[PDB]
Amino acid sequence: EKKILQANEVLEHLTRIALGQEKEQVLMGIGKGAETKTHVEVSAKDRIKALELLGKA
Amino acid sequence: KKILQANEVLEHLTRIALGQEKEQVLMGIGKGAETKTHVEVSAKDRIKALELLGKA
Amino acid sequence: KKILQANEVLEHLTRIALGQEKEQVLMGIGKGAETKTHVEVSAKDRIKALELLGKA
Amino acid sequence: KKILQANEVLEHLTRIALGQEKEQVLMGIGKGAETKTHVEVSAKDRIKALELLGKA
Amino acid sequence: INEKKILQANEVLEHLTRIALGQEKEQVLMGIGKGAETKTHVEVSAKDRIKALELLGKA
Amino acid sequence: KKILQANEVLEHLTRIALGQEKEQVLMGIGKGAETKTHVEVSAKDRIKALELLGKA
Amino acid sequence: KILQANEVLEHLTRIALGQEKEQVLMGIGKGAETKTHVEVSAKDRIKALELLGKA
Amino acid sequence: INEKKILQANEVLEHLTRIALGQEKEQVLMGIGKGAETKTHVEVSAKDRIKALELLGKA
Amino acid sequence: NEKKILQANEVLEHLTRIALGQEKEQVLMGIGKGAETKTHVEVSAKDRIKALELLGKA
Amino acid sequence: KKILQANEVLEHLTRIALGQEKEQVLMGIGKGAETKTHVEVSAKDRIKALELLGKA
Repeated sequence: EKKILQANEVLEHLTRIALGQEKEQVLMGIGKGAETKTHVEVSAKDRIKALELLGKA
Repeated sequence: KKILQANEVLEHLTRIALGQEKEQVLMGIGKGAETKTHVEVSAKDRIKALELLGKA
Repeated sequence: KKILQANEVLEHLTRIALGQEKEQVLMGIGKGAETKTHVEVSAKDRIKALELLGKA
Repeated sequence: KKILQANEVLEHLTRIALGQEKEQVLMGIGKGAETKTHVEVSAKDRIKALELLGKA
Repeated sequence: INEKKILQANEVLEHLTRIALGQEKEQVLMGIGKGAETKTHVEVSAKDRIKALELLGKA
Repeated sequence: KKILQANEVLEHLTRIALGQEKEQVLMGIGKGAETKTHVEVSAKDRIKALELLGKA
Repeated sequence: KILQANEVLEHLTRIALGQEKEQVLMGIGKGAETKTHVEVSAKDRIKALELLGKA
Repeated sequence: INEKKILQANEVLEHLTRIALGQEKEQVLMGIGKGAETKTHVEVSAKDRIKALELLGKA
Repeated sequence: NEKKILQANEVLEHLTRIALGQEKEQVLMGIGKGAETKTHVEVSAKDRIKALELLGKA
Repeated sequence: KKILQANEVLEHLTRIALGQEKEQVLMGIGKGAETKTHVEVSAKDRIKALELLGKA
């Protein structure tokens, strides 16, 4: 569906990030230079940006 | 030729923000050799898309 | 569908500032292999939280 | 000598934003050796294009 | 209702002071060999201490 | 001698934007050894040239 | 408990004068590292000079 | 090589122009194998050319 | 420790030393197989230019 | 205990802009060993010097 997020919906997604509920996909080494995809928790720097945006709203 | 309109810009930003998009990056396959693969758009990029959608 | 209220933003920033949070990172385990682990949030990120708390 | 006009700039940013453009990068093929290859334009760059498109 | 902790203005300054006075550490990954790492704590860096000092100067 | 004037600036940015230019980069040839080679101008740099062309 | 303006300037001065150190990781071979102290960098000392000049 | 020369306005723009037109190079370190490096010259990068162009447009 | 505060004039004298190429900074230098030693190197151009920028504004 | 005069700032900036200055860097000589060497000041730094001279 063609969807445009409205203001409250932006804040709901930002809230999930801030609360530590989201992950992101990165490459992880598995030996000798080979890598696999994996998910990690979203980093503090990103959570803080989400909080900073929430606090401005 | 296509110029994306203001609403079209917000729709693409939304796809990104909602985690529906990928980007192509290089992944190690061993001994320095790499291959092209797709990964999810990173949180930092999603947060940028959210930030712009909040300014809409 | 939660939206963090003003107080709740500051409470979260406080947890970070006070050194109570961690972040998940990749740590080398030899010859290119890595494992996920948690490390304390960095001083740079804590100081940003402190700066935000000082403005509030 | 050509100068890209207003509408032309937006046409080019649109191709980028839509995921239709590539860039040439260096990819490993083993033991330090690299080859030139094309990859999709990254999400960060698409986001910049979408931002510029949204502000015109 | 349980009122969770929000750091107060004086307390932000007290934490920044600890940092600026060189009394704080952060956890980093340190190399131990062959691509392997271990966790250790290091003194907060001069760059971070200067950011703290700057914020203290303005407060 | 030559000072580029405003239109000449826009002509050069136009070449960059249209993907007609290259830059010289160091490419790996094995075991740390490198060679000077040329690759297309990157999307980030093309987008900067587009941004500048749109502001004119 | 809280550094006041003058103590801030004293601390920035120490840094600007090249009297301060910071802890960093130094290689000791084969990927291993040890913690050591190094003089605070020129970039940092210049930031401190900049803040001192605006005092 | 006069050590006390000061560039005039038009000489600044002449120098930026040489950069923009791809006439200049910079000295960088290039790998020659097993960690050994040599000094070499490369063309000025597109990023630096674009900054020179931007400056010329701001004149 | 022996406390001191730099005055406006001392700020400029120390920037001038940097800008004139008279100062050094400590860095780590490789000595082989990943091992490093401390060494002193001249202050970099980028840092001398920032000093010159500040001196120019004063 | 010199303080650079305004003209002396510009003279120094001019040396850099004209390609006459060098900076000291570390250069690999093999197996991880490095040596101090001098290289020309980079284009990015020459361009900054140019920008500052242009504002004078």
